[PDB]
Amino acid sequence: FTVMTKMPGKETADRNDPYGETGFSSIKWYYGILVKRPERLALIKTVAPL
Amino acid sequence: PKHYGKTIKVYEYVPLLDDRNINDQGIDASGATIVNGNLYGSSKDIGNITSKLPLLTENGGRVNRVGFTRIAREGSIHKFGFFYEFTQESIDFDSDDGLM
Amino acid sequence: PVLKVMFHKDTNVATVLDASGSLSDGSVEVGTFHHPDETYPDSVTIYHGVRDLLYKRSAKDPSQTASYPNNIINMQVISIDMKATPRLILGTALPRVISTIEGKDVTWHVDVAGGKAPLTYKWQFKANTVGAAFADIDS
Repeated sequence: FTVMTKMPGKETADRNDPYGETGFSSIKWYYGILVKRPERLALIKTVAPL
Repeated sequence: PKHYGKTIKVYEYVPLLDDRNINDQGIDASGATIVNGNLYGSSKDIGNITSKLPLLTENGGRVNRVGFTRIAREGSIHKFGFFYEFTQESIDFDSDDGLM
Repeated sequence: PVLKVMFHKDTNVATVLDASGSLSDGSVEVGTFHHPDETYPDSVTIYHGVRDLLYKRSAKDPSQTASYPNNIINMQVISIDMKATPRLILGTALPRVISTIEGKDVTWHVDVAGGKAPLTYKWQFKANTVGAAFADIDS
């Protein structure tokens, strides 16, 4: 997980917002899967009681 | 402590994905505004999870927003008491010692 | 599918609606764009298209056009409401290759989400022989 944080103040000052009262924080990542033998997985679909 | 009334309050912090988290800060993955701040509530349907999945490219800006909410509780204090009354002739002339 | 964009100056709202649709709230037309980009279907979403469309128009009057310093370049205040039909996506895809022996039943399943409501399905088949084209399977 990659996290980026910019608290409001001088660093967030911009030509759009000269005062820079705003700020943000973000998170991002990658994910993938490779299945070698799908025949080994199993499943039984059914209803369930209340 | 004294001088603070008769009540106490605290804060509970609701998790991100609980249904109780309700707010207007949500922004959908497409960039359009959405009613729900949390990605999906306490929903275990595969359709909702599949539809509402965060997604970004290499340079990402303003895609998915979330929000948070807190709740508070209370307590209070009461008072009780009782008494009884007697006379000196009763204790002095009683046949039983140590009645008190 | 081509989409059409309306902008309301007072509330700073950009509305994306289908081409035939119209709005009577008092907004003006900024432009049109393709929701699935013809060159890059998956790289660009609605937000980028709306931003590129609004870059051209002028800040003081949404109808007129202006250069960079007077553009509408701040999308923190701009909010997007989607009224067009959601895009069709293929959640489940058919297997690329199926192998079997003669006399065994074969089943194909496809799952599609989005679109309007009366989504229909039609299946087509081609033979291996040379000069063969897709033929409809008789329902």
